[PDB]
Amino acid sequence: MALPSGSDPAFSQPKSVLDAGLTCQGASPSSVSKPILLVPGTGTTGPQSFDSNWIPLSTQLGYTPCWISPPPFMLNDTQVNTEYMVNAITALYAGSGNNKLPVLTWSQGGLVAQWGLTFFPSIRSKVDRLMAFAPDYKGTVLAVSAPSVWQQTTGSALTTALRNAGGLTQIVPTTNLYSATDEIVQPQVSNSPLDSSYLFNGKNVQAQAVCGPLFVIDHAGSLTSQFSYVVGRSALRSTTGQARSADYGITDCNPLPANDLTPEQKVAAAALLAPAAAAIVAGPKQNCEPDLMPYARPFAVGKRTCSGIVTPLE
Repeated sequence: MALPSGSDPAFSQPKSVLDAGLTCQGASPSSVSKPILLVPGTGTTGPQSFDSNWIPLSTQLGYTPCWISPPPFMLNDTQVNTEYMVNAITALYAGSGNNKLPVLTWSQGGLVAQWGLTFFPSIRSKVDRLMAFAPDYKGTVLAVSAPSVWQQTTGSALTTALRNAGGLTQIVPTTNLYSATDEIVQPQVSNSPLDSSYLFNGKNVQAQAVCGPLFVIDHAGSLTSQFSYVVGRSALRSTTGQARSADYGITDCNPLPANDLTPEQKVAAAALLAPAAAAIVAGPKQNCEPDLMPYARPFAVGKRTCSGIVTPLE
């Protein structure tokens, strides 16, 4: 149960700017059948995260894939990245005739989704389910860095605020698929609430818990693998809004890119991380964590951000 209530916080960005960050495949968000919102990882645009995987895969499952691309490559303040997602849900809910829609994410995208659900009450009734691949709700433990990299560092003011506002418990029916061998997000090894991808009451699927302790998929493989596809398909189709254990097993433990992808898509899916690392190298960097927006500050009093130590808010 998330703590924030009442009106949504204001957006810092103009609506036209937020709208500009949203695209659907062969459709307008104003008029779309069975949309799915895809939220990308750090260092990528929507197409860079999903062209080689969930865009074609969700299409083949009968959805219209839509995505956001917060600039620059999800490297700015995670709070701003979230504005794009919240606006997108508002748009896609209305544009599909006031019908709930699923949200599917990679990496930071899951944190963004959960942040949005925690602090923007209006979208809680508009998101049908969340399917998060390698999310980093507790950040990661792995001299200037990107704004959103600060925020995704374990111990950050942002992850502190998410936790203290109730965001480590699922808000909509949620499936989290992740890997103990994740080379970007740790800790992920315990198959328990210690894991960064874990949400209380969520369907938390550590790949090694199903496939065995020596099964290996990395941060990108968590999104792209055939195993990941089978879990994702289950979560999307399920009447409970969560993946079901009966829908997948040891025979689905294929670590290679999803079977239904074209050879070209498979190659691109395998190389998913490279453009992200390049964007991070070349992107904005600073020596402090971005300030929390007013709505989040009450939940991280005592933490230090760029402007200083967060104090109680009247």
